[PDB]
Amino acid sequence: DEPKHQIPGNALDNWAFLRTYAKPLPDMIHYYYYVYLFGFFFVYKVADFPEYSPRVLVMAALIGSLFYVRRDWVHREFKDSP
Amino acid sequence: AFVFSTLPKLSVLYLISNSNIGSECVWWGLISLWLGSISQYQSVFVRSILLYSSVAEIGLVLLVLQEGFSWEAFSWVSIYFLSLSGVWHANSKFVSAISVASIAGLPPFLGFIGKAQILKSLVSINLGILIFSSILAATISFIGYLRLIRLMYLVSPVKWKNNKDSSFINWSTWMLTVGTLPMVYSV
Amino acid sequence: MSLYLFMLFLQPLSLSFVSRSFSKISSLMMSFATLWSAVYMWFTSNGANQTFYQVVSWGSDWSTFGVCYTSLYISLLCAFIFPICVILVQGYRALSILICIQTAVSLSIVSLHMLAFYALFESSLLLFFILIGRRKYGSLSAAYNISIYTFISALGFLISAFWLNWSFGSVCALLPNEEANSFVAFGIFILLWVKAPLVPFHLWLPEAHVYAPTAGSVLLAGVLLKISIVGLHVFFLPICASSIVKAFPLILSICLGSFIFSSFSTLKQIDLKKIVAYSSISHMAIVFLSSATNSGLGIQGAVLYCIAHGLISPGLFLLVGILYKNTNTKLVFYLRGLSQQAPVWWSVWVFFMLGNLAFPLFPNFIAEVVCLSALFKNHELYAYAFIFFSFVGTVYSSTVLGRLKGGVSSQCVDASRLDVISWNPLVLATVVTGIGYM
Amino acid sequence: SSRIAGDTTGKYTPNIFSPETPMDRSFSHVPKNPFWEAWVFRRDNIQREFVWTWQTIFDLATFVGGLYVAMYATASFCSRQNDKRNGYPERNYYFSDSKSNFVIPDEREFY
Amino acid sequence: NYASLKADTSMDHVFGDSTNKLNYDFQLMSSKEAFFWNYTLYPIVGFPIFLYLYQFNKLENFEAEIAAAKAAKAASE
Amino acid sequence: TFNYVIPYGGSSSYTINNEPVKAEEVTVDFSKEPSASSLKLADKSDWIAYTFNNVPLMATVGLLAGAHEAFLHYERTPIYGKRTYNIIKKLAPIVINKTAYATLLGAIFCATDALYENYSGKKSYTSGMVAGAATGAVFAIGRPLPQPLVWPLVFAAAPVIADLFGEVYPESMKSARGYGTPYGFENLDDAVPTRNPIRRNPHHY
Amino acid sequence: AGAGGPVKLSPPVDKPLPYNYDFWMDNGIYPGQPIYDGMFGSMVGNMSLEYMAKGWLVLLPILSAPFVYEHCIADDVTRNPFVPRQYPSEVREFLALFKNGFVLNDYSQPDYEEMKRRQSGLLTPIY
Amino acid sequence: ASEAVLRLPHKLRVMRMYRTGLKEIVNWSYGRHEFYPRANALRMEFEANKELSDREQIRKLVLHGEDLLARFRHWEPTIRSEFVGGTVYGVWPQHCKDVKFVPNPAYIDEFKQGDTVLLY
Ligand SMILES: CCCCCCCCCCCCCCCCCC(=O)OC[C@H](COP(=O)([O-])OCC(O)COP(=O)([O-])OC[C@@H](COC(=O)CCCCCCCCCCCCCCCCC)OC(=O)CCCCCCCCCCCCCCCCC)OC(=O)CCCCCCCCCCCCCCCCC
Ligand SMILES: CCCCCCCCCCCCCCCCCC(=O)OC[C@H](COP(=O)([O-])OCC(O)COP(=O)([O-])OC[C@@H](COC(=O)CCCCCCCCCCCCCCCCC)OC(=O)CCCCCCCCCCCCCCCCC)OC(=O)CCCCCCCCCCCCCCCCC
Ligand SMILES: CCCCCCCCCCCCCCCCCC(=O)OC[C@H](COP(=O)([O-])OCC(O)COP(=O)([O-])OC[C@@H](COC(=O)CCCCCCCCCCCCCCCCC)OC(=O)CCCCCCCCCCCCCCCCC)OC(=O)CCCCCCCCCCCCCCCCC
Ligand SMILES: CCCCCCCCCCCCCCCCCC(=O)O[C@@H](COC(=O)CCCCCCCCCCCCCCC)COP(=O)(O)OCC[N+](C)(C)C
Ligand SMILES: CCCCCCCCCCCCCCCCCCCC(=O)O[C@H](COC(=O)CCCCCCCCCCCCCC)COP(=O)(O)OCCN
Ligand SMILES: CCCCCCCCCCCCCCCCCCCC(=O)O[C@H](COC(=O)CCCCCCCCCCCCCC)COP(=O)(O)OCCN
Ligand SMILES: CCCCCCCCCCCCCCCCCCCC(=O)O[C@H](COC(=O)CCCCCCCCCCCCCC)COP(=O)(O)OCCN
Repeated sequence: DEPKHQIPGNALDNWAFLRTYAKPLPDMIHYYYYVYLFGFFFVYKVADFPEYSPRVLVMAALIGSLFYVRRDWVHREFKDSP
Repeated sequence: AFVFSTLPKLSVLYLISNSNIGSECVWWGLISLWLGSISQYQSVFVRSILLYSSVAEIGLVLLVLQEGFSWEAFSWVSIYFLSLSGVWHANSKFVSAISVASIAGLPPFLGFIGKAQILKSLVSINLGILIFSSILAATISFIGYLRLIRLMYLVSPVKWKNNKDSSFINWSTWMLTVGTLPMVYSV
Repeated sequence: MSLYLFMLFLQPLSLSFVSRSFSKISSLMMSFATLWSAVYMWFTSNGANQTFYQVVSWGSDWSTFGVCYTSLYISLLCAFIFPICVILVQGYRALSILICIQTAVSLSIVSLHMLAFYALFESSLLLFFILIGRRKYGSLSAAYNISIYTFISALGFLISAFWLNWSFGSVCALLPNEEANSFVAFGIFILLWVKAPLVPFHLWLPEAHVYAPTAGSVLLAGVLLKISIVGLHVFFLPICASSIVKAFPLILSICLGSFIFSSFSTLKQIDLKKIVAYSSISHMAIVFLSSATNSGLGIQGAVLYCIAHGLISPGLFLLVGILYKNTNTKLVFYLRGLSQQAPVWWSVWVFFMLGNLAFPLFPNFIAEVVCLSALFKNHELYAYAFIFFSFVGTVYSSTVLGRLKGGVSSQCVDASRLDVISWNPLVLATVVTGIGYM
Repeated sequence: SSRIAGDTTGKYTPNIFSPETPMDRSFSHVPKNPFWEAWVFRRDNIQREFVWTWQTIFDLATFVGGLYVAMYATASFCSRQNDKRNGYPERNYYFSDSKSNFVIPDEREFY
Repeated sequence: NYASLKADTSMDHVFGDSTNKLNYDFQLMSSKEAFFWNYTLYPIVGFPIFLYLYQFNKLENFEAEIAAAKAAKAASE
Repeated sequence: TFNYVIPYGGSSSYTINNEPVKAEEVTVDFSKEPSASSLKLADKSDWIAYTFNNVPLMATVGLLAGAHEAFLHYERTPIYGKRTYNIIKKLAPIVINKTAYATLLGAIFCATDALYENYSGKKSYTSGMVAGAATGAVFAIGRPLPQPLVWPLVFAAAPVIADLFGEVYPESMKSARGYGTPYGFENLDDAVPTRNPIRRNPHHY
Repeated sequence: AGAGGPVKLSPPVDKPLPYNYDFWMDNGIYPGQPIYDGMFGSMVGNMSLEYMAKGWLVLLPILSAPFVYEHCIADDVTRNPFVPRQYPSEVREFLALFKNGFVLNDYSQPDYEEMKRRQSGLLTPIY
Repeated sequence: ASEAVLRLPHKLRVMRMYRTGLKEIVNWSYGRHEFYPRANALRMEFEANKELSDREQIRKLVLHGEDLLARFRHWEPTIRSEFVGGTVYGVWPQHCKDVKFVPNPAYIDEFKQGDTVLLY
């Protein structure tokens, strides 16, 4: 026997939490189609955007990084309800 | 996957360089560099690590090619081809390790020369944001390549199929090791 | 110079052609031949050539190699300490990795091109990942730490080298160039900041040393930390002196903070290897500060102290390895009665620990005196700060010795004939340097 | 129950099948302790019990930042004194806002 | 394998029992107390720093007063 | 120096100056100057005007993030099953709230930056640090303990990173050429160009 | 008998160890001790730090009373009934140079003020 | 008074108080000659209150005597040298047998001694 790290939580509760990821999985093509379409239009529009200060650009990148939600996060928490 | 992730690129780079198809926007290469590096670090599957490495690098290469550095992109594509050949056509652990190291950019291998050409081009344009992003993203990518090295020699016993069809694979590994000193003039 | 470089290239080459059963004997003979070639290089180095004793080029700026005061001392130290590492390691795989690491390190010291320097020092990156992360006795965490820290620092150094090669047109040390840019200075500095452990970038070192084999730990502490001083003297001070003078209050703050925090952290350590590792981190601060003063007294003092550390730290790591082989423990709490049970191991341990505390008959004393004199030349307070806080090293060393010295033990754990043979060169070298043949 | 493994004459063989335990290097290993081993594990893996609390922030800032601030202030004072002592013009340090460009003294010049 | 956790009671009659235990809780000084003692002891340790600061301030103040008086004497005259 | 007797590096005379010599006989510039739009947006004189010019960026980023999250929710919902609830009513708050929060944070950052620069009267790093700190304070209003310290730091650091590598870096390293003779050292005998190299034409996309 | 005396062995650890167990020094003999005696556990003589401080508070004034008078209340003229040792001019001038000398307190001398300012010299080197 | 003393029954507590007081008489004395009168005085002090039956008064006496014996603890207890707390305790402790000595250590697999790098 050897010293081991203590695992927070009960075994069945952790397994139940892990089981909330086992949900119908959409195909990634649906997301990709929209991202490709809007991305092409976005690239066309970007050429006409006004020149922004580097500081403003960096701040916008920070805000976007903070506000980005990982696909797994929505997947785990999605509920088909009002 | 190997032949269509390398060969097609040369034609596009030639078209861009010769037909003056460059933009002032650096967002797309910066995005590719960061997305690719972070996605390479978070990817469980080894095919995804290799696929996202090409995204990151081709983003950086795109940034370098817009500024007129055609020679460096044509030398990079050739080194990248030789580096990717041995990792993709995996048969021997050693060949795959030398390939991963070359893609990573370790100095004893030809991959170092290829990465060096791009990094050297970046310092000439003198864009600070690109250089900072490049350093951090390269570190993140390096973690993924270390993961690949760990998987082969430090995780579990590895048994692979005996596909003894190393047409140009031995030559590519030799060209990666040996080629650094002849091509040192470029960088 | 040419003989030394040729022997260096032959040592990795020899392994490819050996019988796989004669590997250890051949490797030892090659290491001794490399030491003798280094002695020949010293013989063929005339003091009359004040700037560079010898410069050789093999067709390109990258293949420009040369020896100076710093380079000569570090190269002789590497050649002196490698045989010990060789005998301590068993197995063709281990020998191959160690010989490749040594060849890369020894070629880096004599390199005079920044890009070639980078190519040679960072070649030994995967080999350390594999060595520190070995199957049973290694830790993946330590390997990842050392590898990532090295990659990030060396990449910054590489970016600075690329800018210098673009702007000046050459990156060879022999061509006089000066730069006032702060971004480029920072790029070159960050490598030195990480390689020579300085707070807060010192975390990689202790993990690597603890989970490295004794040959690896001996090589790391003995010479790998010194590679920073070669980069400073050869690739930083000539070009970026203005930035070191501009940032001197910050440099001093970071170096003194490293010395203090490392000393305090050494007090909470229960593992012998971690104690030796944190002692090294504390000792590196004086060397870094002394060189940054850009004075004759400082550069000489820093190199001398580096040699003293490169003679005292391998000894402690060797004794710790011998003890661990005898007992399979590094916990100070389990090790007791070592005075009575190992009078011969204990004598050498006490001698080396006295050396680590910079006592007068040891090289550390002379080196410290010179470094403190250089600091006093800068400011009296600078010297006083370092001198006062040296007591913390005494507290931890005394506590360790006291815990090990006495108690009840039922195991006779003393060194064998092989273990005494391995430390005898280090003991003799320590004594000789201590008496003033620095 | 024990036998001498080592042979000085060089005719050393490992009797792996010997009923009697060889007196090899493993004979002198020290017996570990279940509680000491767990203490060692807890000491090394002390990052698990780290918690960000106001007391922790206070202690860190007061000792680490406080020492760093004191050290910077002392170094700045010593630099100012040396500049006054040497007779050099106020040097352009990194964070100092000085309308002077002086950094490295000219060796040829007499100050 | 592991060492025995059973104690030896051979000398318990001669040298006393081990029943009595330490009362220490094995915890360190309070954060408030530590701040006071660090900011008290460290200045004592750095006595040369304060001596240098004191003398330097006195010198600079004297020099400035000298310059001021010089200016005054050089204006009227 | 590569010796242990004298200090390394060198010293340059402050009295002696070297008259500037042109890099080439004729200088052709392929780098276009800043546009009038860039200068207009960069003008921080009137804080309200500055804020309203620069918020479109924050609004766009918030809209992209909200569209992303809304799409993720929409994709999972099943078309085949009829849903009692209205999907748009569920999804519209996501996008609106994300856009509003992003715009509010960017407005705070731009306003504080302009107000500090006006009050101080100087363009400085501190203005970015105080704008970032205020934005991070607003971000961490109700968050647990570590976040109040971490967000003001990360947000304050971001304008520092932007200033160092977007403004100071290029101006610092403007002189370096790479062709002909090294900027500082023109005495050395290196090939002298009649014209500067033009590696690319001025961009137009 | 100096050698071979019986000793009691410290019992083997049998419970989870405290995090700061490194503060205890145990060599295997029964009476283990703190790293610094008096840091914790029994205090010698049952005297706390507060008791020692109160003692020092009672003692300090009585001890300092002789020194404070001569050093502060007394003056050079009134400290002693005689002047410092008289020396020939050549000897005296050299002796006056020493800051830690005893000839600097000669009030009778016409160089008293300079000598007194010399005695109260510089705190730290000016250069 | 310590916890171990407090748990003790009344009779054992008074016996302990007498014992400790006698030891402290010894510690504070300058010679054996002083001990005898002081020990007789201590005996008389305990004998005087031995017949008290009022529990409250007995508790007061015990508590006061314990406070006196706590304050008057000597800095230097007079302990025999060979016992715990003594100068010669542990000077040269008797070695136990069954010591594990490895004979001819360097000659056990002499050529292959060293550390190996195992890989997958
Ligand atoms: C209606 C359709 C719905 C779509 C809506 C719009 C459709 C698209 C239209 C136009 C699209 C073009 C532009 C959109 C963004 C470009 C990306 C893209 O399109 O790739 C395809 C992408 C999917 O590609 P994929 O390969 O399948 O997915 C790969 C991932 O692994 C995906 O796997 P994952 O999601 O599970 O993993 C995510 C992972 C992926 O990683 C990334 O997202 C990498 C991106 C990092 C930065 C990107 C470059 C930034 C440069 C921007 C350039 C402009 C500014 C110029 C200067 C800035 C200098 C940096 O990141 C994370 O783990 C989450 C953290 C988020 C960023 C991490 C960085 C944190 C730093 C903050 C520090 C604070 C922490 C301190 C405290 C920490 C305590 C220790 O599609 C999208 O995501 C589009 C959604 C649009 C939302 C973007 C939000 C803001 C957009 C602009 C802000 C710029 C930052 C980018 C943030 C996130 C972008 C992904
Ligand atoms: C024997 C003499 C060879 C010496 C010189 C060669 C030139 C004479 C060619 C003579 C043939 C020898 C082949 C050697 C070179 C191949 C070039 C070539 O052939 O065309 C060039 C030549 C004229 O083009 P050019 O000299 O390049 O100059 C044009 C402008 O200057 C514009 O072109 P540019 O691009 O060169 O412009 C200058 C360029 C500056 O460009 C350069 O500096 C080039 C640097 C040279 C690098 C060499 C490596 C390239 C890899 C290709 C390997 C050769 C494969 C051979 C293929 C053809 C086989 C004959 O500046 C730039 O910035 C552009 C970027 C250039 C790319 C960047 C260079 C990096 C390359 C990748 C290196 C990375 C390292 C990877 C691994 C390295 C490990 C050590 O064309 C010809 O003379 C006629 C072509 C005829 C070929 C086949 C026809 C004969 C048979 C007819 C019927 C066939 C069917 C029957 C089959 C019969 C057998 C069964
Ligand atoms: C002319 C008259 C004749 C006189 C002679 C003159 C000729 C001159 C040279 C001729 C000598 C023969 C060359 C040897 C070729 C094969 C060597 C080899 O396979 O290594 C392992 C091999 C041991 O074989 P093994 O024990 O039987 O088992 C290997 C099994 O095949 C697989 O075992 P595994 O799956 O268990 O793998 C475990 C692996 C653990 O996994 C790893 O660690 C993977 C790490 C990736 C690579 C390591 C990155 C760092 C390497 C740094 C380079 C070392 C030198 C440092 C100096 C700095 C240079 C900038 O550990 C190792 O394999 C050994 C660790 C250290 C060796 C790494 C060094 C080899 C680098 C590349 C080898 C060349 C292959 C070319 C292929 C040609 C056609 C296919 O050979 C050795 O004895 C040690 C390496 C000797 C290195 C000398 C090779 C030169 C490379 C230096 C680059 C400089 C440019 C080249 C110019 C050279 C002079 C012109
Ligand atoms: C200056 C040079 C440096 C720059 C680099 C670029 C220039 C290239 C210079 C040298 C190129 C050498 C390329 C090396 C290829 C290695 C040879 C090869 O691949 O042979 C294959 C060939 O396989 C085939 O498919 C053969 C089909 C065609 C055979 C060759 C075609 C020849 C056509 C004519 C080529 C002449 C060029 C025409 C005019 C230039 C055999 O391998 P396998 O049998 O499939 O498996 C090997 C198994 N094992 C090793 C494990 C034992
Ligand atoms: C906060 C304490 C500072 C921490 C550092 C402590 C000690 C480091 C000293 C290293 C010695 C040489 C390095 C030169 C400068 C580095 C840091 C000096 C302090 C500093 O940041 O000064 C800044 C200027 O430096 C710059 O503009 C460059 C800053 C470094 C860039 C950061 C990352 C660069 C990596 C680039 C990789 C290679 C690029 C090569 C092209 C701004 O000071 P100021 O003069 O504006 O005063 C205005 C204040 N009122
Ligand atoms: C969140 C992170 C941080 C939060 C918590 C930070 C709290 C720390 C604040 C106080 C820390 C110590 C105080 C040092 C700075 C005090 C104020 C700085 C301003 C300053 O430079 O004044 C100088 C302070 O004296 C000096 O030159 C230094 C005197 C103190 C140094 C000695 C005290 C301890 C000694 C221990 C060793 C450390 C130094 C070893 C070398 C004297 O003014 P000036 O005449 O220079 O004029 C220069 C124009 N302002
Ligand atoms: C990689 C750099 C990122 C910074 C890392 C710092 C640690 C992160 C913690 C977050 C804290 C936010 C960032 C603060 C860093 C700035 C340093 C503060 C010094 C300061 O306040 O002076 C300013 C100038 O410094 C400056 O703004 C220029 C100093 C450049 C920053 C330090 C450069 C080297 C740091 C790298 C150390 C290790 C790298 C690993 C991260 C004011 O100047 P002013 O002109 O406004 O004067 C005032 C007239 N109103």
